[PDB]
Formats: sequence, structure tokens, C-alpha cells
Amino acid sequence: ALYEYQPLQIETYGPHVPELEMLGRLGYLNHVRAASPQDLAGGYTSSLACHRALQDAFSGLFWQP
Amino acid sequence: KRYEKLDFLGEGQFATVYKARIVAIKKKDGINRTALREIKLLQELSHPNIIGLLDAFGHKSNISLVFDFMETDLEVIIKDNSLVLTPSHIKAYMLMTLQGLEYLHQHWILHRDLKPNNLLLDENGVLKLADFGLAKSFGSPNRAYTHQVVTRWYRAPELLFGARMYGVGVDMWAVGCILAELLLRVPFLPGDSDLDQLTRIFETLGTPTEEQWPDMCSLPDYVTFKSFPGIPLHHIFSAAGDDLLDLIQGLFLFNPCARITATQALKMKYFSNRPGPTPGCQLPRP
Amino acid sequence: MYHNSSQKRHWTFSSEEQLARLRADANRKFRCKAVANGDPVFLEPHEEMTLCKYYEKRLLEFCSVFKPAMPRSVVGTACMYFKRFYLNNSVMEYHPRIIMLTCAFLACKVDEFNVSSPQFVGNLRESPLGQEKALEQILEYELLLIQQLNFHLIVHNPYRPFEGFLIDLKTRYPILENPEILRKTADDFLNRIALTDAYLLYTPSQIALTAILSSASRAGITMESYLSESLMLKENRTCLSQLLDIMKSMRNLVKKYEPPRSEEVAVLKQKLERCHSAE
Ligand SMILES: CC(C)c1cnn2c(NCc3ccccc3)cc(NC[C@H]3CCNC[C@@H]3O)nc12
Repeated sequence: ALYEYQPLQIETYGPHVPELEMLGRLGYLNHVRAASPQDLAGGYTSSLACHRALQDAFSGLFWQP
Repeated sequence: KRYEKLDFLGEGQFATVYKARIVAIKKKDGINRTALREIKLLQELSHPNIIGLLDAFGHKSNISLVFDFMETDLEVIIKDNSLVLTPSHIKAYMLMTLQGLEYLHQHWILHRDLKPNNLLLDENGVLKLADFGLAKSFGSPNRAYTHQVVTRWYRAPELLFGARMYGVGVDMWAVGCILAELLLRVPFLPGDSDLDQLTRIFETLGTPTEEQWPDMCSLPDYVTFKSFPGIPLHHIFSAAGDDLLDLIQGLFLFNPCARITATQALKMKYFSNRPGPTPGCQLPRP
Repeated sequence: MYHNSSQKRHWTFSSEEQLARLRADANRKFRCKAVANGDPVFLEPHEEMTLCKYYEKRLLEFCSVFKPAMPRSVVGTACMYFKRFYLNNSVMEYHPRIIMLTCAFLACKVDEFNVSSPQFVGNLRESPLGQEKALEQILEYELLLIQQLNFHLIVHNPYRPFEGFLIDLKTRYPILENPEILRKTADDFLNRIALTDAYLLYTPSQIALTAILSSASRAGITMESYLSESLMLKENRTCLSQLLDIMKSMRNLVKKYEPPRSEEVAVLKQKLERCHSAE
């Protein structure tokens, strides 16, 4: 009865969203505002804002009532 | 409305909670913003390890919220000297907490009030995060938050240093504290003030330097401290294994960005390793 | 998130016909109650729609002059509250003048835009006694508004999806070199879409994408490749066809929108005042 990690299976009804760690290479972070040193000190990064914006943009784009 | 109002359960600043036929009902500014926060967040969330809002209804500016009835919480478990917290039990509690937190963080919400009595347990041994009165959506650059969230003994050092922007770390640190409270059966860092809380943190885990926290000096309430080397984690948690020590170190990393997220904590070898987490039906009952 | 939200589950409808059916049912239910309480005093459903559009314009003006500055999220939430409320309630029973202020009040609370009740009601252009009377009515109607929304308070607006689409265009669509020259016209089209019933018929992502591609078409830019090459709809052409049909239907809803006329709203406002005098 050993635990095995299964990623959360939540259908988004939209295009695939790039992972948070990969936003830096793909060039997304060059278009979101940089996180200030006090923001980084508390754990806030521009990757979070970029990822949430992309997720909201893609959420339910292909869904119909 | 359709409820029997059986037994009194508790009373707090914003509401009084009773048992009712089984559910728990919690009863010029208008409707209380804590009740509205609970309503607006819990309506959008659905997960086995998050408290379920079954119904809502009220009169005038007094709304009653209906939740599933929970038998106990982690605080009663920790403070009960009769029951023994086997490593499997700690693993199970940690797993349920982290899965609920993973779901919550996926939907860009921070609990901001994690502590043992806010982690409720039902008769089936399912742990649910409750008391979303301070919970707030994160990931928006336009939202400025306060640093006085989380009770003091579970507050992260960046919160104690006055972080107005933060992420999942404020939950994760509290999770670490809860983990420590599960291992020691007593509060890990029982400060009497903010400065005393920071002092206990830095005396136990060592004073973080610029290498472990690159921008620690930029927080508005950062106070230069005394350089304690801290106490090695294997000395504090003498009964903890290497995997558990890795999890504890990840949860208690001073850098919030480097601090492990809920999914990263779930992927760690501690949860995969032997022994497996206790099933909910076999967890200790207060 | 929208894809498992109460907005998607309960407040995104199949067609304008279903919305018209809900509005007509509300109108006839109020008529039946008024008759059972006891003539041409009653408002017809299209007259109710005209009054609701006028008072949505009034709510937008109120939220635009609100001090301190109201975030666009609050305005969108409040307008969605107004639309949802008058889907299933007659303006003849609950006056839209009060209901829109209640919508703004509840929206400020829900979206964490902390303003005190006195600084809320001070934005109204009335006497201090009138301001306190309006405050009392807002407090009476706040719970009613919450009940009529079925306690679904989180509203997913298209502004963040709009920002996400702009980021995606800047990153993955070099064909459209500067996506930020689309922002102003796309925002104008977003306002126009908000005037219509589209917020009850489509997803926020669909609405934002429709505004962006309408702005691109206005500039002459043909960027169906972004739909096909970047959104990977070239792998599922039926989904691409459904998406194009959604956007065409939204553009049609915008083109057919008729704004309230001054004479007509004056007449219907006098009619509504007579309705509220007798109730
Ligand atoms: C409102 C909802 C979250 C809820 C469901 N069951 N339940 C119980 N059950 C009795 C109980 C719980 C924990 C320990 C002992 C007894 C007590 C209770 N008290 C209110 C606070 C108290 C502090 N911890 C979080 C609780 O929600 N709230 C609830």
C-alpha cells in the first residue's frame, strides 16, 4: 500500500499550457513585468503572473454550453 | 431552513458553529466579509481534502453556511497523549494536507491560515482544509496582501519580515511547522511576539544568510539578527529518517522560491518510500 | 479557474432564446403575483430589456466615476451580477437603480476591493440623507442579490484571458510582430461585447480571442495561422470550425445590438416609476 504520485487530472477544455519552469526558456517571461527584489524575497516571481495569465487565456477556449 | 440545529460546536470572532441534521452550520458594513470570502472561494473549489460548502442561506445581514461535519482536527490529535503518532500516521496526514494544498494552489488560492486545528478530520479519516476566512487568490501582480496572515507559531519568516507579495511558501512553511508539531507533539516555534518568533526560527534552523535567501535584506521589516548556527535537523528530529529530513529541510528552506511546492513535496521520496501512509479508516481517533 | 467554475457550470447558456425564455418567465411571474395581489401598467419584456441596458450603462458610469479607482475586475463582476440578477427577476419588482448599486457593493466585497460603506455611498451624487437612505436599501438588497445569484460570487472576466493571449502572441506568433497595437481596438470591441448578452453565452477566453481577432481583422491582419499553427487546431479541424462559428456568432451579436433610445427609456422609466408606486 505504497503511495505513488499521480498528477491532478483536470480537463481545461483548451490548448496546452507550458509548465511554470519552462516559461523562462520559451521566451514568455520577456513579455511579463520583472519581479522586484522585495517580490522575489517573499517568493513571488513573474513566472507566476505569466503562468496564470496563460492558463486563463487558454481555459475553456474550446468549450461550448 | 431544512436543518435541525442539534448541538453547539464553537464560537469565534465572526461566527458561531453548531451541529445540525449531518452538517455543521456556521452563522452598516453589511454581510461579513469573512463569510463572503468563504462563500466565494469554496463555491469554486471541489476536492476530497478541501472542506465542502454544501449550502448557504441567511436573513438580513446574517448568512448561515453549511459544511460537512468534521469529527476532530489535527490539534486534538497532537495534544492527545493517549494516541501514538506512528510514522505512517504522519505520512497520511502530510499526504492529505499536501494533496488538498496542491489542488488549492493549482487554482491560485493561498490558504494563509494553516494550523493543526484548521485541518479537520471526519469519521472516515479524510483530512480537509477548513477555515478559509483568510484565504486569498494569488498570482496577480496587482493584488497587495498583508503580512499578518497565519498564526504566529506557523508564520513564515518572509511573512514575519513583512512580505506583501508571496506565494505558496507561506502555506508550505506552515505545513513544515505542522509536520514538526506532528513529530514533537508540541509547537515547534512557540514565539510570544514577532521578534521572538524570528529569534526562535533563527536559533533552531540557523540564521539565514544572503546565500540561502538572496534578497532577504529587501523585505520592509527585515531586522539584522544574531548569527546562530542553528541545530542540525537530525538532532531536533532524532527519530526522523533521511527522506523525512529531506522533506523537512525542503519545507523549512528560508528562501520561499527554493522552498518546495506542494507538488514537489508530493513527488519526494519520503511519500513513495516504505511504509505507506495509513488508510483513513485506521488513523487514530481522539 | 473557469473550466471548473460556477460561471461555466451554471451561468453560460446555450442560446439567446433560453435567455429570452428566462426573462419572459420572470416578467410573467411578476405579472401573476401583481394580479393575484389585486392593466397596461406592466412592462413588456423588451421594455424590461431596454431598461436593463440603460441601467447597465448607468452602472458602468457609476463604477467609472467611483473613488477610489475601481479595478476593472470589480466593474466586470458587478455588471455580470446585474445581468444575472435581471435574467430571473423583473425590474418591476426590484428597481434596477438600487440593484445596480447593490451589485457594485457586493462586487467590491467579493473581489477584495476594500472600501468602507460610507466611502462607497459617498460616491453617489445625492444628499447625505439620500446617501444614507441608499445605503439602507443596499444593505436590504445585498442578501437578496446574493440569493438570486445562487451564491455564485466569483465572476471570470475576459481581461486576464486577454492578457494571456497577448503574452502568447508576443511569444509564439512573430507573424504578428507587435500584438500591443491590437489592444485598444480589441478593448473597444470587448466593451461592445459586454454591452450584449455574450457574457452569458460564451467563455471569457472565447470573448477575449474574439475581440483580439476582430481587432486584427480591422487592421487587415489575417492571423488564422495562430489558430491553426499555435493553438494546434490544425490537428482537430472540427474544433477549429466550432471555434470560428463561436467567434462569428459573437460578432453577429455585437453587430445586431441596439442601444436604448432616449425617448423610449424616458417613457419606460415613467412606466417603471408608476409600477413601483403601486407594486
Ligand atoms: C465549519 C466547518 C469547517 C466545520 C465542520 N465541522 N466542524 C467542527 N466539528 C467539531 C470539532 C472539530 C474539530 C475538533 C473538535 C471538534 C467544529 C468547527 N469549529 C469551528 C472552527 C474551530 C477551529 N478550527 C476550524 C473550525 O472550523 N467547525 C466545523
